[PDB]
Amino acid sequence: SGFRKMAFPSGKVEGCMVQVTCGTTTLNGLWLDDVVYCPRHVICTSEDMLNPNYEDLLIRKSNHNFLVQAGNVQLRVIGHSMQNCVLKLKVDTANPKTPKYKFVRIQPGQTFSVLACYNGSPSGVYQCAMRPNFTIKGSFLNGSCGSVGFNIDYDCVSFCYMHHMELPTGVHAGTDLEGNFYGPFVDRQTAQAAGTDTTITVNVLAWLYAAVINGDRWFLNRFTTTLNDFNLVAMKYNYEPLTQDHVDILGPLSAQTGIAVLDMCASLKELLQNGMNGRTILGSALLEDEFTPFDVVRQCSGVT
Amino acid sequence: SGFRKMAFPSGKVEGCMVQVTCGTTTLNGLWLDDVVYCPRHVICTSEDMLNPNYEDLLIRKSNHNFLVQAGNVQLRVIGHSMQNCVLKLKVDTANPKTPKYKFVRIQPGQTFSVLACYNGSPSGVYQCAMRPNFTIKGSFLNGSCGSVGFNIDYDCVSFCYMHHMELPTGVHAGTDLEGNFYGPFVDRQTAQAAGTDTTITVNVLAWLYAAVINGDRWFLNRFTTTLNDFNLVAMKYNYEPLTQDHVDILGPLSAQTGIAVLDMCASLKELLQNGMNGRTILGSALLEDEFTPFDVVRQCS
Ligand SMILES: O=C1CS[C@@H](c2ccccc2F)N1
Ligand SMILES: O=C1CS[C@@H](c2ccccc2F)N1
Ligand SMILES: [Cl-]
Ligand code: NA
Ligand code: NA
Repeated sequence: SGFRKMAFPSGKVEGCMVQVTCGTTTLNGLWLDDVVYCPRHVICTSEDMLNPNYEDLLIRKSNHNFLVQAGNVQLRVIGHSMQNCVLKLKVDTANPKTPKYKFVRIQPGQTFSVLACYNGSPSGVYQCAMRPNFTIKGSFLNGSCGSVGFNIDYDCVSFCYMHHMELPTGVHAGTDLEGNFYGPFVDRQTAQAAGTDTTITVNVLAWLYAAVINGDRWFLNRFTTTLNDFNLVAMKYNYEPLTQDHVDILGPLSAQTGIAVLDMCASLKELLQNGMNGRTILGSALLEDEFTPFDVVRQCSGVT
Repeated sequence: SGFRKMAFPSGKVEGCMVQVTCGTTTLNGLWLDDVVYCPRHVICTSEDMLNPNYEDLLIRKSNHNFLVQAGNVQLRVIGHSMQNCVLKLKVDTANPKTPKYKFVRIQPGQTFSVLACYNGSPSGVYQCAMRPNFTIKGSFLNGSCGSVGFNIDYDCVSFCYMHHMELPTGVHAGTDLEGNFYGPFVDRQTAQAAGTDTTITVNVLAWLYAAVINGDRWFLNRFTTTLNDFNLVAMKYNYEPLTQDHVDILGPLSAQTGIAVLDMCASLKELLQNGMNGRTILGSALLEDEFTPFDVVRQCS
């Protein structure tokens, strides 16, 4: 029993974390086989933040301008290239700790673990979701750029996020490991800002199913809803639309608990209307939207 | 910026988890140098759950009765002994991944990371506090016994918890690595319940400081109070008394924000008396008490 925001064990990622220095700037890189991946803005100086020309900054660098430190050992950079907004530094040594891994670009609503690091040394691990506005609500201080987000379903680490910057409202923006940003952000110091955020409806539903599985039914009601009427109400609370795809994804949790998806949608409608009247659900006084259907099934028992 | 419930990186502990089987029971063990540590209740059968005699059950076991699997490799058990409620299984091979470590016993209100495991395989990590009632609000399924809790202070892992059981309210109870239970619990199937819990006051205050550091300031006010007056409020709302030690510990945060601890205590007093009035703090509608002052400082600095 119990339900917690659970990260994946971080060891497989820890052994890949390195420190990358260019000029005065130090941040983190991800050392996989013989390549170190890091944000390309490591090559920017003070006068470059506003309108950097990365091709022009990079062509002026040689391999020995990049200092890569793995623990106490220097790695020798023998090549470099730029892919979208990540730098890829070829090094002379393949990482002996390289896990089974792949790169996956995720959709809004997906969760992942973040391994926060500073100077190439891991600091802490926590769980995040990709918000519908393509930002994440992370915990990052200066020097954390190049920290990565990942899942580890089975033995394969799927890297999905690399941290690049903090937006004015205190949320965070970054790229997949191919250097494409999530959302419309750019690695430039311009005025840019997150779209209004919305609640990840399919995740709230999944967490309500988790509360039923752990034995809590007080928020159910005798009603149902059509899909369209649910969405008409949900968007008046800045909830993301719920699609048939999402209704299908919730099928297994529905079968386990005996509560049809649209019946759970009727309970969410009532919660949004009534609030919680001093009660809690899985220990929270707010509706939680950073557990996916997949996360609930992994964390919860198979018996309600 | 940002504030998240954050666990220690678990890699140094992942390399110590093994599977331990004894008869029809398999749970997790902790493999450090040439000893595997696991709950002693791994040696009970069904007849033995109600009133085990552990020392007598131990005498009947031979070394070969313990199947220890480090991943895909068997470890050979060459000795076995008991210390309090933990079984110590001497193995033939020292763990090549043994980190620098200590066994430490934590105080209620202190936090630690839990590496939840199943069949010796790490499966998730999350952050927990030792509650004043000596339970922890974990997330454990069947097969998680032997999962451990830990802090890392430099390179050194401080192992503080081993998971033994779930209570009927769905919270959890375990021992330190020397086998002493946290709380008045026994490793036997008997009538056991969590006692009434209290809120960890020093931690709520730390978390209020985290919120101010992160720009959430609406709950600050012009008022200050005294330890005596505040503690009268604390006990009314089932909060732990705040001691002068706690005020000292919060010293750093109070200087960084220019908000004296008793200054904060007036804010917390008002929150307890009047509620939040529809607002949140660091994204929470209730007052969080599983962040220590150290926790806030380490993450906010
Ligand atoms: O808003 C932002 C975009 S990325 C980051 C950045 C951009 C250019 C140069 C340096 C640097 F740190 N901050
Ligand atoms: O309530 C409890 C105490 S520990 C646990 C237990 C008791 C006896 C034998 C095995 C075993 F796992 N469940
Ligand atoms: Cl996805
Ligand atoms: Na193992
Ligand atoms: Na005040």
